[PDB]
Amino acid sequence: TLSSEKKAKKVRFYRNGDRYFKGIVYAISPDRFRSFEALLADLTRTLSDNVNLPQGVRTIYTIDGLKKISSMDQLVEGESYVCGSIEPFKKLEYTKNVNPNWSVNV
Repeated sequence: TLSSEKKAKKVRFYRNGDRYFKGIVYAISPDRFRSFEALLADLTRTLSDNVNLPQGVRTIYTIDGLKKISSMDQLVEGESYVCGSIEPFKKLEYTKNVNPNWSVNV
């Protein structure tokens, strides 16, 4: 630590079309991910594999699939988002049975 996790914005990212992966928590702050393109690049590093988002993360959706994120301030503390690549948004119950404590005790 150089800064507290309690002061960082924690959000959870899922993979479009992937029902079984239950997401990854990212801490976003003035010292962490300072740019949108650094966030997308890291999401590719962590989430993109040979069968999941293989071309790379291109899009971040709200959990309903109805909005594509364009700025970091649209990411809301404790909310969940879905990373997409080439296939359109797939509506799954991504957050089902995922306990919210990842956003509380950090």
